[PDB]
Amino acid sequence: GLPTTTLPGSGQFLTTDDRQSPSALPNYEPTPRIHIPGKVHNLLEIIQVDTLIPMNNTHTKDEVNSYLIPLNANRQNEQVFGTNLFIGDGVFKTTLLGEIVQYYTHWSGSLRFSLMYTGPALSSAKLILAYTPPGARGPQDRREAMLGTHVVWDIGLQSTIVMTIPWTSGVQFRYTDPDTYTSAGFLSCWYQTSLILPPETTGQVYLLSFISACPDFKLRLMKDTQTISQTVALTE
Amino acid sequence: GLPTTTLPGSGQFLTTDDRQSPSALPNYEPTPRIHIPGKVHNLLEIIQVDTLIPMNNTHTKDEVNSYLIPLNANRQNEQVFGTNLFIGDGVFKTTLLGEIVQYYTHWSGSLRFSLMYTGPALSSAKLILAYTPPGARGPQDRREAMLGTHVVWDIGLQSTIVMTIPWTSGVQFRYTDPDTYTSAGFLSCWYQTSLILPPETTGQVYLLSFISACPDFKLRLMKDTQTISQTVALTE
Amino acid sequence: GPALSSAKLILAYTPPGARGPQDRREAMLGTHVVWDIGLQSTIVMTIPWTSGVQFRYTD
Amino acid sequence: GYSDRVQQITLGNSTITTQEAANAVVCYAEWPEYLPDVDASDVNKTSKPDTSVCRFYTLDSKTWTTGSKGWCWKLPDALKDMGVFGQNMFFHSLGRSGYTVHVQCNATKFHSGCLLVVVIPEHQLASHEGGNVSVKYTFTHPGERGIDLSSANEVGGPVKDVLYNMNGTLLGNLLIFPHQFINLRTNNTATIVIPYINSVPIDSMTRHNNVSLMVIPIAPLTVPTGATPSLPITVTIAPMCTEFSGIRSKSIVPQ
Amino acid sequence: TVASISSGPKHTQKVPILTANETGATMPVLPSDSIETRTTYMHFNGSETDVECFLGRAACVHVTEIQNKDATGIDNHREAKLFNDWKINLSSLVQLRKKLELFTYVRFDSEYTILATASQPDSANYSSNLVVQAMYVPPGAPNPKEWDDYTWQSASNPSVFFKVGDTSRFSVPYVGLASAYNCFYDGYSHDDAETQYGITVLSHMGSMAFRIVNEHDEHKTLVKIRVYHRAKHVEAWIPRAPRALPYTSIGRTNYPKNTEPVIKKRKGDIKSY
Amino acid sequence: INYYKDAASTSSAGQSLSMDPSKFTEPVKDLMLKGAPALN
Amino acid sequence: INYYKDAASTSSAGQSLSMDPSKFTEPVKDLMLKGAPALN
Ligand SMILES: Cc1cc(CCCCCOc2ccc(C3=NCCO3)cc2)on1
Repeated sequence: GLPTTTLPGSGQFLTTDDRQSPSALPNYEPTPRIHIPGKVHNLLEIIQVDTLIPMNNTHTKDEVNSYLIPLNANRQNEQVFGTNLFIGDGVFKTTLLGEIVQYYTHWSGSLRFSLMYTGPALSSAKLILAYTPPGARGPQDRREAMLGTHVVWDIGLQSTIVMTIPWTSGVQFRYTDPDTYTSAGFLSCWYQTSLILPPETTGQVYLLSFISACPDFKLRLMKDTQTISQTVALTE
Repeated sequence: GLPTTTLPGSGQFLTTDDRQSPSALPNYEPTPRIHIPGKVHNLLEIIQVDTLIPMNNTHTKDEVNSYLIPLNANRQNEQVFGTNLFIGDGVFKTTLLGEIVQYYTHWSGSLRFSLMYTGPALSSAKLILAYTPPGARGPQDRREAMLGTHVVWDIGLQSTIVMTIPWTSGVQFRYTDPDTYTSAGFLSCWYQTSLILPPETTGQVYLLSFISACPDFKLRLMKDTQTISQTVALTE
Repeated sequence: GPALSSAKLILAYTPPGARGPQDRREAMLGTHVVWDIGLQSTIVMTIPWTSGVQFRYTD
Repeated sequence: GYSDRVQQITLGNSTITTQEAANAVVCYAEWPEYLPDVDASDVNKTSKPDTSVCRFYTLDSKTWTTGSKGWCWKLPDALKDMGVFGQNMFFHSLGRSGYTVHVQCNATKFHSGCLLVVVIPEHQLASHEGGNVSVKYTFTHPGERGIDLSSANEVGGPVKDVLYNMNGTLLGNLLIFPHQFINLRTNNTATIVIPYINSVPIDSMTRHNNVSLMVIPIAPLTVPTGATPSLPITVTIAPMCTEFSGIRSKSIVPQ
Repeated sequence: TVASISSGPKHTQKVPILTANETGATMPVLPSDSIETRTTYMHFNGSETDVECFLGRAACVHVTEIQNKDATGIDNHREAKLFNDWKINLSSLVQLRKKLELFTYVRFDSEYTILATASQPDSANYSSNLVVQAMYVPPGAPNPKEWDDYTWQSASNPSVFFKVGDTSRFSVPYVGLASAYNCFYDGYSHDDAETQYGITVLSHMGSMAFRIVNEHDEHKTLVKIRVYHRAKHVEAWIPRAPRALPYTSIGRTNYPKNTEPVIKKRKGDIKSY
Repeated sequence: INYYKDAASTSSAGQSLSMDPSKFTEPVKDLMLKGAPALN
Repeated sequence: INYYKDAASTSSAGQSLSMDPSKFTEPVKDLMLKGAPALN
């Protein structure tokens, strides 16, 4: 008989501990694995695939239309859309990125925001996208917007433009749930010159917008998502 | 005194765990082993010996007669017997194979079904045995039956015919207790030409049928058999 | 057609033994090419020699 | 002078040419291949009809109009009646296949509109009834007709609400599945190569569909002035590396 | 590892930021393709986002309850919660469920922890330590009928006996029939016209059954069982869109009617911040 | 040290440290180079 | 590691991995070859 002493914590059950256990089914042989395409190893692998952002959130019931950012022909100087960058809330929240970020407490890294244009091929347009780093207000006019991170996008044969929100930060991690100290800025978009439709054409054209994370990205300290809850256990 | 921590599960008794225990009889010397023919090591060794199937289940009290499949002289085109292949139920259930399969939850592998003919030596017959893989109904006539796994059996000097139900399956294991998704097919038998008795002879002739497992076979995840129960403890 | 128009046609060869196809579904089950009208103005379909007998009559 | 743009796919006795492609997607970066022995379970030798089943079948055409919500086809169902592919299907106990899907929609440089073409492995649909109402067989086996998301709820059928992918997930995130867009201004076809994806090496072709192909208008169709307000969309699909096993009597399926 | 390299002004014919999303790719664009950057290192590995880590902590998967009371004159033990069972499944409680359904097929060993606590609602005396018996009853095994049937002998079926207030823990290998468990299944068990549709047909992993071994004392004792499940040795294939609407049933994808808009409406314009 | 005989009884697995998003982010048939035109 | 002195006190035995059904499936005196006639 070897002398032992038990410490504080004996008998506790910590849902996060990782130890060995007896197998209830001694000697059982599991089914062989066969090959299946698509294996995922890290959630970091999947948040780099871009998905659509319901940017046009202004509706009243969920609709395919809140994915469409409208553009008006012949407007000059004006603003196309605006949003803050609380990736865990608001427009971002239902996107795959938003949806995964919510399983973690802290995030750090660059984001990739792209816009794909869908107007007739014989039209043309020049837009400016601007990222405003924390510390200033959402820009109120392009002059204000153009003094921060921006890209003049020229609509052409190449249909999409990929803007990166480079990680601009004092503190090396931000909270995924919106927090002030930790806030990330604003994203706005304005006409640089203006949309022009060809003859025989009319109305609004739309941009689709996507979001995905750069390879830069870090997420840490897992927790429970506000995105799902329940009141009684389900049954069959 | 070495510091320890006890984990969740301490003090539990799991009937399936395998550990050391003090011997109550320290130093006792067991009787020497002598040699005995017949040692069994695996249940897989014994389910390869074939045993008779009470195929003729149509009686009302258990009788030697439900082991006998009758054959009629001069019938043409017609059907000799039919059964599904739920090896854990129905005809199969009391056979040694059926009886062991019931100690496990899953089975996979090929089955060997053979028929031994017992009619007078001066008679003759040609039968077709057909295996119908999952997905179609039990065949309704030989034409239907002959399009799946089948063997034309010619009754001769060699008294038995061994049909194999080759493992035909998407999923690599099936349930021993009958389940749909997991179902294995049907087995039917029809006259290929017809039984013919010699002169001075009359009546029905019978086939005996056996079942055993091919060396192919796998059984896993042990459990309790529905084949035995009790209401009070027995006594001497 | 005008350069600013567009079209997609299917050409189908039906080997001997069946009737002239009566609808595209029927037609598309034999030798066929989906032609996409583009910059490249012509499409070349080949009727590959499908035959039991190695020569046919011209009449 | 090769462009990403022009392409030719020849499979069997059938060929497709596109002069306005946008590359092609190969699901999960894997190309269809036959079933290796190391992965095999059923002991039966399989049948590989090759060129008689691995050719292009063009399903009947759809009509995109300003009110369209989107269409959904299931595989191998959509092909259950195409030539010898279909016969093989009803006649063997098990079968396995990959596909090349080519979705076609051409317009002019004055039209606008953008379709999402996506392949969803194991797309289990939801009942519009809620609770635990099931979706009857016939409803998930529309055949070449596919399911029309702008048709009405029916009884025993699935829900046809587009912002929810017919299953409780948002349209916006379908982009995690192999997919390609058809943006009239760019593109005129979409091509996706689908490798066989299952948790078993071979399965039944009638009780289980392993992918739904979905074409969904996202930026509404907008035709030039006084143009007819609609465009046809055509779907052509070719089984590739098909194998059938466990031949017999010929399945009888509901309805 | 560098998180960003140093990059300066650019005036090229080579534009990495113009792409064609119609192709289905997400081109790997970085901050340094469009602004001037400085070197910085990652200092991080992505350890805690590994799927083994993501699915590897215990989650509550089931809460049931049984009572110890005099069974004298009870015609239906099962019905008196003299013992109860559970039709094993991992989709009944929905926190762990959303996590698993981020994948289509999943393969793992399970580690179960079972906590059992007692409650004495009706003012009482001395509680004699109750011992719970959890026994696994796989498909095609004599289901138990009374709280003290021959079934409980469990001569071939793994069972664990632990005390109420304590915890039991053991681990079961991956028992799936196929190579992975289907998180989704767009099929039927056969081609009938009315057979159920979903996985429920696929995932009939049998039920688990609990009972108290103790005979009855003078008062009644409520024992409530909580089963926790931890995946170990995880393998996941084919990512899917996360669950947006609420769940209604074990094993079907169905969402409730007249559900509410899941995308938050702006308080303001598209232009709003 | 494993104290138990069966593999299911061992603790959690250890980090894939595999990580290859290209099956998801770039499943295109003809390779796309960043910087080269998307559609040629 | 055995902690105890007696052999009865050790854990379960380890798989025979013996397996030879012929004493049960083919106890015939003159050897039968599959493929050759049963009765000559
Ligand atoms: C998908 C999916 C995955 C799972 C979990 C399957 C777990 C296998 C069977 O689970 C058990 C549970 C309890 C016991 C047990 N044996 C003695 C006491 O409890 C054995 C196996 O369920 N659905």
